Amino acid sequence: ANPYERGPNPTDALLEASSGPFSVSEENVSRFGADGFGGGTIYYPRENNTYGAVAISPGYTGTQASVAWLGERIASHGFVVITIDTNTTLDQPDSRARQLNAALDYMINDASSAVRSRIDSSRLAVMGHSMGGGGTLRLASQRPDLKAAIPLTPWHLNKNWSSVRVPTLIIGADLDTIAPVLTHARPFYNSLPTSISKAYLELDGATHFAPNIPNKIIGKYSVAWLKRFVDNDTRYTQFLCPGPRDGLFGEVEEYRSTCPFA
Ligand SMILES: [Ca+2]
Repeated sequence: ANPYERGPNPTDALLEASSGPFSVSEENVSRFGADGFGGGTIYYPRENNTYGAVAISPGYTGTQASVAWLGERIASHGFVVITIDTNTTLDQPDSRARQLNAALDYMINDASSAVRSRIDSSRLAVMGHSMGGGGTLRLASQRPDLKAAIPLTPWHLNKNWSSVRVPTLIIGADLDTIAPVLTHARPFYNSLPTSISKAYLELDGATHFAPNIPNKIIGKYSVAWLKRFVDNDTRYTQFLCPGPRDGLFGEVEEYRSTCPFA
């Protein structure tokens, strides 16, 4: 009885695959054409329906090519996704938060009818790598209307994210030297309220740049999080609770959550 469910019933193998079950088309946004951000690429499922919309920001000196694989993969599970370039490659996290917001507004208002016709504008999510993940936290902390937030190896000088009320999955990299989990990802997760839906997934043997190439674990749990909270799709709770295995032979260095989720 959930009107937001899309696609067949999930399995571990389906979420680890390099494509979800939807064929995908693309629409480009030029730098000049984009107000408030540096342009981007919108990926959308071809199959006629409305879907949640996601904006993804790269990090410092990063371009949309650094998150492109992940944007396309998420879209192939039934989402409209824009991977953005930023106004300049040196923009700081709080600027990237404004550009994430601009990108969502662009998809809803100024993209073509192929895109707008496929977006449920009431179901929006944000993601970002590094300073883009910092921008994800900042925007989520200002925007309780957002349905989900996924900071990937996030970087931010502010360590206190107690005002976030959005369901938030933080992915860290254990060997991160650029945004060390000791002083970024872990304090961020610890400052999120315990009353919200949240999770911390620390990749094993991973550098800061693990999100920038195809990664089955990042893909699987990013999609499961978006399905669970953008679509309210309880078929995906099984992957999040109790979640990935936490050690020898396991998927991840560590996993924490507020399971069970409301
Ligand atoms: Ca622009």
